Amino acid sequence: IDDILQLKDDTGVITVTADNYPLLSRGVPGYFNILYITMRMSCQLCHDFEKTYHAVADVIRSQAPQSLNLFFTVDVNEVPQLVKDLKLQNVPHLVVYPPAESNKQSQFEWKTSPFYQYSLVPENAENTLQFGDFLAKILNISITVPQF
Repeated sequence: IDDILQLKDDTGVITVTADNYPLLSRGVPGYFNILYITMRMSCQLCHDFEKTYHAVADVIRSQAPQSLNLFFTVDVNEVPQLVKDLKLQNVPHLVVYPPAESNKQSQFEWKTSPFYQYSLVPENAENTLQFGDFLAKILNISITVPQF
């Protein structure tokens, strides 16, 4: 699965495409999947939380290097299957898939697997603290985001 890990762009975030979706949606054993479902005003919300998302991703990579998490970003306009699969009616969404239970790995997929969803609204679009706290609790890590 070193393949998937090496998909991390310069910011440590993995772009879901219509191609790698079937693969990525099956996740990585033991890895949390943090998935930002976006589209580039809901467009403004999408763009705003992008920065927050990356900020916290960076914080987590930096301060929780051991954490088994993968940050994904998906543009709903690039992978329509994800849209159908996740029954998406709008954007953005930030969902977090816990790793599948070892015994239920094969049945893991973003579309059927339970997930935490971060309440993403304009009021917290730029709140790295709240989002960091959200991931921190899920990832069971203690992080300090520069934000007061």
